[PDB]
Amino acid sequence: RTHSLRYFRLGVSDPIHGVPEFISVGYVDSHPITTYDSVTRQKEPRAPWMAENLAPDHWERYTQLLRGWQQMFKVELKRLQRHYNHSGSHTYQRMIGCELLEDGSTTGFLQYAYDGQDFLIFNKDTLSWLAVDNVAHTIKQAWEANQHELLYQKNWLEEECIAWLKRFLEYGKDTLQRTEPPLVRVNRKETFPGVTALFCKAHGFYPPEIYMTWMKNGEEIVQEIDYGDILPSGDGTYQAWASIELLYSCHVEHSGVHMVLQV
Amino acid sequence: GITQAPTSQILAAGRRMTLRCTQDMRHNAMYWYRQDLGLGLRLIHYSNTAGTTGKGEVPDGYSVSRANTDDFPLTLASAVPSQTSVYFCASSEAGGNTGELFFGEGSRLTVLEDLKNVFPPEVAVFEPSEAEISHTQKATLVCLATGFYPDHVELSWWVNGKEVHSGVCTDPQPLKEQPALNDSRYALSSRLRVSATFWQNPRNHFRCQVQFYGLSENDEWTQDRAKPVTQIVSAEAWGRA
Amino acid sequence: IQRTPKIQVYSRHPAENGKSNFLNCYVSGFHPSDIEVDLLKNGERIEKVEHSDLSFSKDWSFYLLYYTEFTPTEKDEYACRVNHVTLSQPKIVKWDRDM
Amino acid sequence: GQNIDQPTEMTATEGAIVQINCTYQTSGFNGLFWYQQHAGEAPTFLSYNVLDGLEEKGRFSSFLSRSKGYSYLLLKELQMKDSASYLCAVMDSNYQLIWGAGTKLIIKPDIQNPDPAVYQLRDSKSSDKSVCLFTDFDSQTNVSQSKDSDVYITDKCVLDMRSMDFKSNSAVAWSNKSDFACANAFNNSIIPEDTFFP
Repeated sequence: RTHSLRYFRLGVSDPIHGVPEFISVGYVDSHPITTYDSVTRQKEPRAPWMAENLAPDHWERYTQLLRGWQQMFKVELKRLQRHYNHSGSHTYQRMIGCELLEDGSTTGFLQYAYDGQDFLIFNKDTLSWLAVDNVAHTIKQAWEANQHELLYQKNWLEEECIAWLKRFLEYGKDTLQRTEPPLVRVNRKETFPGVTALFCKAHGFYPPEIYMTWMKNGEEIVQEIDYGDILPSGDGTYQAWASIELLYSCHVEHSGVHMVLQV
Repeated sequence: GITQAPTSQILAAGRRMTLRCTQDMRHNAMYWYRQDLGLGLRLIHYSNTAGTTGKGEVPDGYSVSRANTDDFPLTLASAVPSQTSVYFCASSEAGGNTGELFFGEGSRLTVLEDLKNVFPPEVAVFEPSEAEISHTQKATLVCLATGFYPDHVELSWWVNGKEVHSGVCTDPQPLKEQPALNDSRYALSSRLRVSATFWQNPRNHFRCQVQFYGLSENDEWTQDRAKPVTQIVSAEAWGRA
Repeated sequence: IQRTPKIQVYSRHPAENGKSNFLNCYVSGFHPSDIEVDLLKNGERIEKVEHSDLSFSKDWSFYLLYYTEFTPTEKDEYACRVNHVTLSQPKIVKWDRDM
Repeated sequence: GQNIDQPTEMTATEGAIVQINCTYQTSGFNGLFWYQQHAGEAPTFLSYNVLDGLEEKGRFSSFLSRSKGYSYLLLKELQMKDSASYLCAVMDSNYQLIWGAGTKLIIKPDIQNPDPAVYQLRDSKSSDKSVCLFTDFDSQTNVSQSKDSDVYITDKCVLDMRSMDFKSNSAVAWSNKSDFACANAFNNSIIPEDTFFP
């Protein structure tokens, strides 16, 4: 199926007494794999299959790198605030990563945000930065003048990131590549007099990606469907639902298996 | 941009030594390497930013600190002869990306159990062969620097009180006067070639200058022969007809 | 632009009075990152509560899961109390007993 | 483990072209650097490659093939000043540099008018000291090392008399042995037949 690896950074200027100034967390798919912040000042594993398969040297090396990245992030956020003439607490964020799709193709992405909004977005295919405004445009011109760094980022997204992901996928395969099929039921109830709500509910499934819809016999999708979020149930599995009201049938697809419930 | 000090030092085994390194380019990452014959640069310690340091490939016997962005001192608490090496400090705007390294000069350190094998060179100048002059209308002078230890000298030529570079070739490395000995002393040769007529002008003064890097004045000396301090040793010749 | 937290309260398994279960509070889509979450039973704070580390979404917002083991009854009311800079006072979100 | 390999030494002729190879075996790859280091000097940055291709900077080009795991540094129109060591360095999966042991590039001058000879020089100051100068031979001549531990032979050295556009090879030999003469001095070397002995 589709898998992804990504690393986030978050920088907060003038943080409250409890909030750290800098946090970095990595993910494989929906699973945290690594964590670092300005208080621990240590990069640590966040999944046992990460801890068990990477030697201490890995954590020690990336700890040193993160301590450097933390300082840069603080300085970059200060410069951004100055450009915008902003005072008080603001945020700066980075996301880098890649996906390996089932069909074999890959994606890579590298993006920055300021105060939780898109700021700069890297296009690895064109080797250029998209800027949302003139401040980002200022930063863009600096970065685009550095040809080697752009090439390095492209190479990391397309080759290194993908190799890390495959490696991590193998480490956590018993978790990441398992399948737990959904438990699906359809509930019926007259709500407001004259209107019967139909809920198609799924739970107990992994991976979280699931497709759910309602169809009217025979096969036409209709029409004002309400979708429930895919939510973690706490035991590593997920739950979700879709509802309509009024021959209907709920259709569920999960991990290559299709399910139909006639109402 | 980036500077190292001292660039030469001889040290008795067991003594404490600190190599200084400063850069004013506001680089966040700094590195200490040792370079040894036959090997690639080997990282000793590094620092990606102020307030942290990390161990390289050969950290034992060395330590570092990084309180400040500008400085990255390398300390040998108790130096050992195998820490005889050339030490290079380098910086980079950021660690781990495409930004290149900028290297200091850097520092030749010799660690000896016994300072008594330290010897300044003797220097002599050998006048052009009249057979060469006759055969080629050119005149080659030869400078020999001999008997020195360790092997750190800098040879230059001075004509009429000004350094010259044209017509000069100096051996890149000294040779061992006693090839089988671990502590062989060294010899170095150089040549300065001029036109016959220039050599034949008796008012032309030729000087071979050899800078020796030896003991400092904190180093202890008790022997009879003169303390083998850092010094210049020269020999000279005048043009003849 | 600050984004107030979406707050969803739900059991791990379909709920039934008198059957052991887990009460979840999923707090998501908020920005900036500072946030306070508590699970309540009849308006009083529950002390044995698990929670995930702060998590990052691709749309730059953040999310968190709080949970505790519980046995639902008809009498007991459960809820999730959240505070965030977008809120003047802490928001108390009641568990629907449904599902 | 991880490995970066480059030849110890290369020799090419002035005016010509040389290609210095660097092959690498690493877990991952984040780029390859070339540095130049003149003898007794600090290394200086020349080039960086991370994607496939050839990048030109003056007479120097640096090539990378990621699938074949090698780079080369290409020097065109060689000059004597290009004599130096060239260091290859690869950034691995954890962004650490792994350094090759370096390639010493030796460059043979083009000798227009060879006039091989062995001259005797005497000390300007006293005292029966004498040095032997083997000079003006063509660059294909190699100077072999001394067989006697009290006899010293220098490697060949190229001097450049700039104003006269004249370069020449030479090597020096000396000794304090009683039987040392300049006629024997370079006996362990294959010296040209027409070498002039005064």
